[PDB]
Amino acid sequence: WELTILHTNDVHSRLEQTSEDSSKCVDASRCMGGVARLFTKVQQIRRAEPNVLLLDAGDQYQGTIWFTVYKGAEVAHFMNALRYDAMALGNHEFDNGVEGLIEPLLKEAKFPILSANIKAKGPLASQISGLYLPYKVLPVGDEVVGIVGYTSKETPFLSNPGTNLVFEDEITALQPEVDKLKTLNVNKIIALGHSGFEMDKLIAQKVRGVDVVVGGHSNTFLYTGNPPSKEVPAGKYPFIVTSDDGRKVPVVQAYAFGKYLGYLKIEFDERGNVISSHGNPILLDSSIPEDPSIKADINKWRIKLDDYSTQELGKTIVYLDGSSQSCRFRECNMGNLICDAMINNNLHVSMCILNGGGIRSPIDERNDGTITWENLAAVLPFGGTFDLVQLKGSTLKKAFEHSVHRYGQSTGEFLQVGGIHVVYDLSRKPGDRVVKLDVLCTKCRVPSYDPLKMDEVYKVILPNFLANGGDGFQMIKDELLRHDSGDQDINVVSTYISKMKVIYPAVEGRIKFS
Amino acid sequence: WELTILHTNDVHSRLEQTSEDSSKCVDASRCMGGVARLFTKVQQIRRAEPNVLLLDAGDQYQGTIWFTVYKGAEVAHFMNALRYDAMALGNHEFDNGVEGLIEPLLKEAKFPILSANIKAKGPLASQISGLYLPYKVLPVGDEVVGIVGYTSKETPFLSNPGTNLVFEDEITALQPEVDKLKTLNVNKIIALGHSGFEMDKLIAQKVRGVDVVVGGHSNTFLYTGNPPSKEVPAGKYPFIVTSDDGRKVPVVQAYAFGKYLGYLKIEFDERGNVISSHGNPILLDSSIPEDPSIKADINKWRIKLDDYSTQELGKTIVYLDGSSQSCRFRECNMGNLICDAMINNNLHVSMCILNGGGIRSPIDERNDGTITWENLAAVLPFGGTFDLVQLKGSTLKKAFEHSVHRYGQSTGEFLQVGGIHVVYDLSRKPGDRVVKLDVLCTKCRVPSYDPLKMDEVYKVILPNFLANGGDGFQMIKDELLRHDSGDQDINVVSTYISKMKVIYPAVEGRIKFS
Ligand SMILES: C[C@H](Nc1cc(Cl)nc2c1cnn2[C@@H]1O[C@H](COP(=O)(O)CP(=O)(O)O)[C@@H](O)[C@H]1O)c1ccc(F)cc1
Ligand SMILES: C[C@H](Nc1cc(Cl)nc2c1cnn2[C@@H]1O[C@H](COP(=O)(O)CP(=O)(O)O)[C@@H](O)[C@H]1O)c1ccc(F)cc1
Ligand SMILES: [Ca+2]
Ligand SMILES: [Ca+2]
Ligand SMILES: [Zn+2]
Ligand SMILES: [Zn+2]
Ligand SMILES: [Zn+2]
Ligand SMILES: [Zn+2]
Repeated sequence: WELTILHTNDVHSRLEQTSEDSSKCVDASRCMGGVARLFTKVQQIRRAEPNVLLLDAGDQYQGTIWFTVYKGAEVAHFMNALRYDAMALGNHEFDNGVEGLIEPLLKEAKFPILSANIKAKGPLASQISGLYLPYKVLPVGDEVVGIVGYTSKETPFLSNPGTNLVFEDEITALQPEVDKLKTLNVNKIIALGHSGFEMDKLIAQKVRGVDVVVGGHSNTFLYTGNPPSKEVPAGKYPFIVTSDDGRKVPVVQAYAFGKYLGYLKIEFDERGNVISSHGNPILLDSSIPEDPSIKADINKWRIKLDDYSTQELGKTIVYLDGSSQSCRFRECNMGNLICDAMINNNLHVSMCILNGGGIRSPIDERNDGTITWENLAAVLPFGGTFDLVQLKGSTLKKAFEHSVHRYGQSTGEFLQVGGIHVVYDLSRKPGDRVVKLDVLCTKCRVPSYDPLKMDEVYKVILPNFLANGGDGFQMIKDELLRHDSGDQDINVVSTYISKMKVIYPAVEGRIKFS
Repeated sequence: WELTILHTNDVHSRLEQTSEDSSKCVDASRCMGGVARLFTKVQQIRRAEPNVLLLDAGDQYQGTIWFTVYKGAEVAHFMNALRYDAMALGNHEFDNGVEGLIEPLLKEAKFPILSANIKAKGPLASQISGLYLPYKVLPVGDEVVGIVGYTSKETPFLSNPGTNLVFEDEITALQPEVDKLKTLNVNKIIALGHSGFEMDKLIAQKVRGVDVVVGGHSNTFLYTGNPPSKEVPAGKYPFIVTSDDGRKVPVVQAYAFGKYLGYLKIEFDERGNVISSHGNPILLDSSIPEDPSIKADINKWRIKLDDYSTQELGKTIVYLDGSSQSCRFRECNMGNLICDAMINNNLHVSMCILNGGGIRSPIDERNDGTITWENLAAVLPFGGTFDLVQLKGSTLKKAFEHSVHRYGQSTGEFLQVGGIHVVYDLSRKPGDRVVKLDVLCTKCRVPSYDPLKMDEVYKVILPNFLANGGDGFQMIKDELLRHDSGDQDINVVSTYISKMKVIYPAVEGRIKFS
């Protein structure tokens, strides 16, 4: 018995087709993804194969002006039009609190929404009961397939789930659910969740009875053969994990932003044992036509959003590189721009720090340089604030050591800077990688760069996320000796662009490698 | 017979008292120089000593809004009110052409104006004849003192004297004039001129019959004992030169901007032999009251100039360091500001170069940060343009080698930069001091810094002065493969400040030393 798993993850409000970098579609002929193109490819596989499952591994919420305006009603609507079979809860599903998950998605979806490790407590327990499930048994032709859900335990440190939700360890919470399915004679079991590739592999290893792991969160790209685009594979597709009980468990993910549609074909026997598995993510490029019916509906919903592109806030003559392969690895000019908007809005305060992972999209300069509220909404979607903090030289030094402590894994904590010249030597031990740290003086008439002093105290502009110890920056949370709340992150960057009129941020050497 | 020489040089339109850096007087209680304070000290010496000469060694023209508006009529007026005895022609006396020297100064001055090495030719010869003199014999009590003038041969490469004026070698032109004075039994001879301290010393050495050299042009500060201000002495006051014929010849200069009044007391015998000489420049600080009559007249002339301070073009929250001790020696933030105003006005063009000597004044931030047309007029008084040029990598490399070829002598050619990261190793041979030269790419979507290539061609924004080979930049003149004239230098910097509203240029590491 053959099963075709079609899967998406970390779509992040990219309901419309995008450029290859996942920012707004400028050159339509080379545009990718979007739900209309996705609907065409799904329909094609559904005609060709009898046993198909369309699954989402979370983080449909947050990313573009679609979520800013419709707040998830678009997620429920277009995921229903595409006829998704199940969806696991992601951390961005809690960005608008539990209320913002319950009303526009949980109550509106025509498919089960899953998470076995999210437990409700207090006054919320009665309210959210039944709206999401730990598992769902789905009929697939003449057979039955069990789907178990999970969500990152990191969700309270990344989102706004509130005080009445407990995030248990995935493996601990999944084993009694899979055991329960085995007792009901459900011999075909999919773990569908949002915890990242490292967790996906451990679930595949330790959770007895799991046949396949369909994951997300870490935007992992997997491929067998020669990849079709810019994305570099982190492993073969599917990634094989040998479970503690000796089974070959396929582990899958399909990058992010709806650029690819994951496609895994599984061969099961009568007892639900995985005989074989093969496939690859399918690049949703312009070679696949967008569905005309879906595009017509997308275009109807577009009318309300056209108000966030009406006004040209300013222009860029440079590509604004806000991509994760740049901003989580090195100095990126989008990071320089935002840190310059931060320092300018507060002018003394000479220094700025900014987690690269907080930068959610690039902006393309080819559309006559035009920067709109919509272009900016994709770069900064969280609605955070840029705060003023006072830090010891030693604290700021520990933050920069933390910035590169696990360098190479595309992690969010890598800092973008303003009024700071940092030099890292990656060849050294984590916690001893900063080889130079020069800072811009405030207590001077002519601002110039001087070596940071451990026994000195500096005023840093940073997002509230970092001021509250986000991205594992516990030293900032624990050691800050002053914290003032500032202006809204999007309004800070918008006013600066308006004042500058024409912008051209460069990669200047604020961050260097030895 | 005792003679007191009171001398000024390179006053540069600083008719009003200034701050200690020579920019506009903000804090009146610690303000210096100006003609009113100078008049008080001169009057004091004139009461104390019977044989006094008040001399000017040139460059009264150019420097502040006083010259911009009155075009030299203020020079003639206040130099007459101070009762100057003689003045040697400087190169800035030719900034407004020969017409701009003849009409507001030559025809209006109540004292001889001298230069023995400036020779008139063509249609101008008949026009300028007698308006300036090669020498002047002046009665000083019961004795007679001969004063010979000279001007820098560099004047045609620094100013606008035109095609009908020949600048001969000073020593060649001075010897027949001094010889002529010796035949008329003038045994006391002063050489008063504008060629710089190195030339002043050679005239003292080689021109037989010269008793004293009163110079200018190089803003040389000389002192005996402990100096009273920021100015570092380049030698003792007077500087003694032993002439080829064995005489001890005192050589004097009194810095610039009317901050100091040079004071040299000479002891002559009956045959005009210099027995002894002593003195020092007198710091014209607030301890010397300004003359009330002169200040009243200065205040009358001020009314017309108050129109150039009426409008606040923008604000600075940083001291704008446009001083020669910074801009001719290292990266200065005034240079960064002007190079940023240049790149911004032309936006691809990523690179800017700017001779430090072209920056004529700092701007102080303490007057509520206020930048006016008057503040800017002192920084950029020449009315030049910022031009676009196309240069080979090899040409730009030779220009940067030329920038530091004679480093240490406060020379004008030291370049301020935009979109360029240069590293100099001064320990190396002149012409091989550039150890790193990184440039900002134009042919890229994300501008970043890359090592300059000799076989590449770049678009540089620079003042017309450098495009025409000024400051010995013959390689730019001879090798530029494109030259387009740009916008007026003051209007470029003014528009940028207006657009930015609040400015804070830093010393960023654009220029470094190894
Ligand atoms: C509480 C949260 N605050 C944030 C602010 C900022 Cl400035 N950055 C953030 C977060 C959260 N994550 N991040 C970065 O995103 C990275 C993770 O991104 P990914 O690897 O792509 C995997 P996900 O798609 O689940 O974020 C972190 O490492 C962080 O660098 C927030 C608040 C309000 C909202 F409406 C939405 C979210
Ligand atoms: C033809 C001249 N162009 C100039 C433009 C610029 Cl951008 N800079 C310049 C000059 C001349 N000199 N300089 C710098 O001044 C330095 C010399 O200054 P000082 O040592 O102080 C001794 P002086 O007071 O006689 O200038 C030179 O080395 C140069 O760096 C010009 C044109 C129009 C005018 F209304 C006035 C002058
Ligand atoms: Ca099974
Ligand atoms: Ca003599
Ligand atoms: Zn995600
Ligand atoms: Zn996630
Ligand atoms: Zn001068
Ligand atoms: Zn001069």
